[PDB]
Amino acid sequence: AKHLKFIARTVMVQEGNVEGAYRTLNRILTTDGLTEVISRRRYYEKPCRRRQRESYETCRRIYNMEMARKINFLMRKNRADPWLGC
Amino acid sequence: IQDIFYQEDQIRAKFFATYGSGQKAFDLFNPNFKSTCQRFVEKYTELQNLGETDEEKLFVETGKALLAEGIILRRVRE
Amino acid sequence: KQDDEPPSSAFIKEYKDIIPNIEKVDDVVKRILSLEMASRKEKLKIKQEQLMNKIVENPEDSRTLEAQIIALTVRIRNYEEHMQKHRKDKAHKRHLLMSIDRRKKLLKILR
Amino acid sequence: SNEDLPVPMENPYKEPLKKCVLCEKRVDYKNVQLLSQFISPFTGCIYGRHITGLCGKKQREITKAIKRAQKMGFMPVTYKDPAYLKDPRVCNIRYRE
Amino acid sequence: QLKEQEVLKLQEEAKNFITRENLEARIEEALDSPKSYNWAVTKEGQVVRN
Amino acid sequence: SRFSLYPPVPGQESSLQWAGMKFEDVPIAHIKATYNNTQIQVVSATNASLARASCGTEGFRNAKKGTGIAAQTAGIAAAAKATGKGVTHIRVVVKGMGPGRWSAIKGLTMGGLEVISITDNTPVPHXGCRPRKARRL
Amino acid sequence: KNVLKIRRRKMNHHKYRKLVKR
Amino acid sequence: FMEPYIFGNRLGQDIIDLDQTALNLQLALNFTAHVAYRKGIILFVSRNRQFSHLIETTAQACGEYAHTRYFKGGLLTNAQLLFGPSVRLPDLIIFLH
Amino acid sequence: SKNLLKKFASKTRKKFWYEGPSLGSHLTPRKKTRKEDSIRLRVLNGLLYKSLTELLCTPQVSQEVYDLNVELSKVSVTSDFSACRV
Amino acid sequence: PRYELALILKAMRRPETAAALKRTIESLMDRGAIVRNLESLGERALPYRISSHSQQHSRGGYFLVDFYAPTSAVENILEHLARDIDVVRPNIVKHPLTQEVKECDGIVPVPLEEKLYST
Amino acid sequence: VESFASMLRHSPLTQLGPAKDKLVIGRIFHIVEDDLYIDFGGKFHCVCKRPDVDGEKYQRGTRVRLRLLDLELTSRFLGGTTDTTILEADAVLLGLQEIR
RNA sequence: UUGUUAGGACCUAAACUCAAUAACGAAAGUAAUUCUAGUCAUUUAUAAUACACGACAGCUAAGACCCAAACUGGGAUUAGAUACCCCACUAUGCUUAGCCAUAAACCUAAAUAAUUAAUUAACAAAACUAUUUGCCAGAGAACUACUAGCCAUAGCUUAAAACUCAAAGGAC
Ligand code: FES
Ligand SMILES: [K+]
Ligand SMILES: [Mg+2]
Ligand SMILES: [Mg+2]
Ligand SMILES: [Mg+2]
Ligand SMILES: [Mg+2]
Ligand SMILES: [Mg+2]
Ligand SMILES: [Mg+2]
Ligand SMILES: [Mg+2]
Ligand SMILES: [Mg+2]
Repeated sequence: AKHLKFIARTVMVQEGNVEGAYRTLNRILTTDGLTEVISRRRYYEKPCRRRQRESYETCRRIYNMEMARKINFLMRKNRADPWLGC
Repeated sequence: IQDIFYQEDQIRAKFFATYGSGQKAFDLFNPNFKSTCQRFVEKYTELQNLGETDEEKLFVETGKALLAEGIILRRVRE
Repeated sequence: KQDDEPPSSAFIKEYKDIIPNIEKVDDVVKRILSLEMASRKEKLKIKQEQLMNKIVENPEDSRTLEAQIIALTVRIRNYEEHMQKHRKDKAHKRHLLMSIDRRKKLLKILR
Repeated sequence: SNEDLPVPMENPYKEPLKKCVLCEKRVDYKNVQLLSQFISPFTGCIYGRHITGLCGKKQREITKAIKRAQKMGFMPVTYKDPAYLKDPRVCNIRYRE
Repeated sequence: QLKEQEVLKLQEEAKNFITRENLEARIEEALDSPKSYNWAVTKEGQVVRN
Repeated sequence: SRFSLYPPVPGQESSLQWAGMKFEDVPIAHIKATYNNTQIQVVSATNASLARASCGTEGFRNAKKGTGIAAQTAGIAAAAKATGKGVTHIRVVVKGMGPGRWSAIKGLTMGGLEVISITDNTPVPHXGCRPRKARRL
Repeated sequence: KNVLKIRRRKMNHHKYRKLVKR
Repeated sequence: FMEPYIFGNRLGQDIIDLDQTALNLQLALNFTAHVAYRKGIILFVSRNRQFSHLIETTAQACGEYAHTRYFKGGLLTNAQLLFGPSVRLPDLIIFLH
Repeated sequence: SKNLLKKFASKTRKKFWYEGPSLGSHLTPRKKTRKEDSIRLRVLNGLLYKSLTELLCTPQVSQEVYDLNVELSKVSVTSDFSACRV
Repeated sequence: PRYELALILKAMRRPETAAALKRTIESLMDRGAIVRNLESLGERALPYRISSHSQQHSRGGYFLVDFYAPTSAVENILEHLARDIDVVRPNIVKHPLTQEVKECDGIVPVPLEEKLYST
Repeated sequence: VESFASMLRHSPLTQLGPAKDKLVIGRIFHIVEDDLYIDFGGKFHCVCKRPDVDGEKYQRGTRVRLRLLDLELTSRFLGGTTDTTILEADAVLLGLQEIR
């Protein structure tokens, strides 16, 4: 309100590609977390509910990132069989 | 389980930090291979037997001796 | 109140014995290192040292029961002044009552 | 007994610990040029330590300096200042098209 | 020794503190010379000053 | 020597013009996309109303008033009124995250207006008013 | 882990509160 | 249970004392000889596929037996079903792996 | 002393993680349904959704493809892991 | 203790700006302070529009005043500066230099088992 | 007779020190399509890809140059009691060794 | 009424990102910024009839009031709908004084110092020794009756028996 207008969350259209600019603006807001924040501010999440969700999402991100490491690690051995027939 | 660390490793650590690994490639199939670093540690030991007590003296003198031998030592900070 | 309150012109405990040795120091420098430009915590380090000299036989030792009792008397009087302005501070009210009880326990062991 | 037996010692080859890009540097609220390197250009939101790559101690130091600069009239809240848009990119985040 | 040095340093520094006598003169020297606390860093960690 | 997504910084001098006007002079299309009705208003850079439209004014009712095609029609209607008033380039400040958030921008393009930038002003409180309670279903 | 024992106490307290109200 | 036999840790890689190996290998080779001397059945067993052909070729040279393939559950505890009524089981099994 | 993550660490360990150093038969370049397969295919679909969006809206692929600015509806790999359907 | 003032002033001409800095620094002295240094940071555009004394401000002059004062004077100083009509926003903080950059030897990470299953 | 302790101290592998970013000579012993199995004198072989340049030169018995990274690829994972190993080494093939 | 305002007022209420962090505190609880005051040494465990605290809801008096919201009213749904959904609006959530003393106040883990092998009821959170206090002794009746204390009066703490049953209960 007291800041300057048209600097924040603003994207410029290139060569009249108004769909491409809108798709970029959405990735910016989604990446900064504004989309999720606005989604969850429609109704009130109770403090106990908020803490349960954040602890579950954190543990889900740990086990997912760890499972990615294990697949990537074990996918190096994924190659043509060298001892075919034995 | 004892960590296996010989006294040569103190010298070897300095050589890898200062010159890296010798441009000549290690041949681990030759049981009597002498690497550029192993020659540095053999000369560094010889000078220390004479009685030099300063590590700085032994490191810069050893570099000079190998230079006379003709070994190409590059002091690669990179 | 108590008989002794450190003067505003007194130096902090770090430089209490250092500035006297220095031959000449400016008035401004003396004021910066005085108790006027210091926190209340520094004024309490001077009160404790004064009491140790006037009571303890060996003021160099701070681990004796008599020294520990003096350390808790300065804190207790500090907590009481705190609680005279912050009448509804319950954390410091607990600090005050627990220090009083700690002093009583040490006085029992000393006796 | 045996001269060639190994000798107890600390690892000579032990590798150094990696430092953050702000290790042993002063983070000041008045240095808005450095603070702006850890916020979003469009929304001005502070990045997390998974994007900035900072350690916990510096992540807290940057967070406190940004909030102090914003609240005292040094840093804008809703966007990154356009002057600092050209500064080096140190954060693992891409936004363009 | 450390405390004596620290006291002596402050005494030397106190030579250049502001006072009522030199207030107006020190104000004009400050206005003439602006200061900047801004600097940036790189991925490597080098400080970049423009 | 490249296009900059970042809007021309206000107060400076730029080399970009649209029909002989600077970025600060292009009229603004304010789109409020809510979950029920999508409203659209176009104003001049001095904050003077030029066009107005919405799914309701077009004639949609109840759940139809909050569809993508309903906002598209509202955008085309706002364009036509603005085009008559003498508007060719608009700055689209899209508030709200409803169904006709994009469709309203697509209608404005179909109506003959040239969007040069898209801003988002969806209200995000920084700590604010307690939202209404969660619905049970 | 069921809540059956909690439900018996739940009904006793509910009925007792209504008896006191009467 | 292998720490008794480990000479040490050379920069993360455990080294096996070759003096204990020499003593243990002498006993194992000595036992394998008396069993072979008495005409006992010796079965080489491994599931490492790089050395499957080498181990089967070794057994054939010795005059003994090799099982380098998938081991069926009950091969030894339920031998009579899998092999026949009076099948003679191995008197010694050498586990290269 | 008190860890919020402990509440959900054991729940997310069976939903988002499996034990053992086994990679699926499908994951090779060249049956009975398993829970590990559901995990091994769920994480790949998320990584590819995250990673295949870092190519369409980034400049690596091409200049025309970068201009295309193609956002993705969904990514879904075949259970057999023969090919993908982006 | 040692406090750093962060004084944003109204955008004015040098004659009036110098008068504002003399009136301000004099007030610090009247509150028992010992001013150590005065720095200017230049006139610039404020990050947002600050409203002081029934006037909206978009530009101000940034100044720093390093000084010593008793702990009891901090509140009186900020109260006085807020009543001055040429002060957009006064902020007293403890001087940063009194706080010393800590020494770090690197980043030894926390294992993930400790993160999930913790003390 | 030399003792085991002496043999270990004077071993080429003990002289190598840390195996990260070291240069070593290997020998190709097994080839599967465009995958080269190279023995560089360690416990585990490495597996590299046939270079596009001079692909035909990389035949069995050909000695090459490598940049070691790890002698064994292993990693403990969340909830594991032991390190998972793929029984392989890590190296980057640099090219053929000059016979000279 | 609505949309816009780079217009004015307001300083009510609540503190995004940071936080993928795991800090502080006896617990309850605590994360917008600044400043002031402030946590610290009893060897250690072990305390009630004493003292000081104690989420939310609630009570008492004077204020506040953006938004939320028991109740209530209006609208839908339904066989009915004293509900779930929609709309409006109170008590109340806020401040200042005092009371009330209850939570699945639950890491469902008393505290402290050891040990990791001479040790799988199950599941959870590996096992286990010593020290001190508290507590337990089939289920229901029973967070009940009576008693005593209490700013509590439809209250809290303390807390039985008759009688009924042959089970109740925990894990897989
Ligand atoms: S790693 Fe040293 S301060 Fe961040
Ligand atoms: K609990
Ligand atoms: Mg009952
Ligand atoms: Mg009704
Ligand atoms: Mg009300
Ligand atoms: Mg209770
Ligand atoms: Mg709790
Ligand atoms: Mg009760
Ligand atoms: Mg009762
Ligand atoms: Mg009673």
